[PDB]
Amino acid sequence: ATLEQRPFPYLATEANLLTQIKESAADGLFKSFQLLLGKDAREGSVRFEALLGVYTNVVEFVKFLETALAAACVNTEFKDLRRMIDGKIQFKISMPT
Amino acid sequence: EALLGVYTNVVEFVKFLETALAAACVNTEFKDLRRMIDGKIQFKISMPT
Amino acid sequence: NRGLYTLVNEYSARLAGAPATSTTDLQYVVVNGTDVFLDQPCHMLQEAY
Repeated sequence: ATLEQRPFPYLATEANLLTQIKESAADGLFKSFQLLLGKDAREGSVRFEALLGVYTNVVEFVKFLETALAAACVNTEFKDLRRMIDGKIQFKISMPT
Repeated sequence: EALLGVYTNVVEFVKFLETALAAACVNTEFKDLRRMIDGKIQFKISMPT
Repeated sequence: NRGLYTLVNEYSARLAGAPATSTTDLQYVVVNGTDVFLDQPCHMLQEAY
């Protein structure tokens, strides 16, 4: 590999060699909750620190019935493929002269 | 995402009134040293016999 | 030598490799590399016309 030949080559230089420089204490989160040991901490007990991450949504694609590809295929939904082996269609053409 | 362990130091506070060095002292609240003649606070001594 | 996605994020901001001055008579070297607004593409494609 070495930075190339991979899915999503724009996120190459951002994800790979920038996070090696920065992530020395893992502090890109939003601190929300703390677990103070007891009613009164006195700054001596080990305080737990609860963090919050940042995740984006998966880029959604609406199913192809809104695409005009449905013209190319009549679509009968089918209930058991492990039960059908070899479906078939038979034509019978009478031919005048 | 995962957690952190906060460890802070605790140092015991110092107050000069609290330490018992103050028996070598008379600790008096005071306002103005700026109204004193130099080198001169007298006190009279009587040694009756 | 670096990959080109570094080279796009470097070309837009960094100064050149010892470029030439403007507004003065001879082509001087720039040493006050803080004011000249040149964007030379002779680097990246390595050319001479």
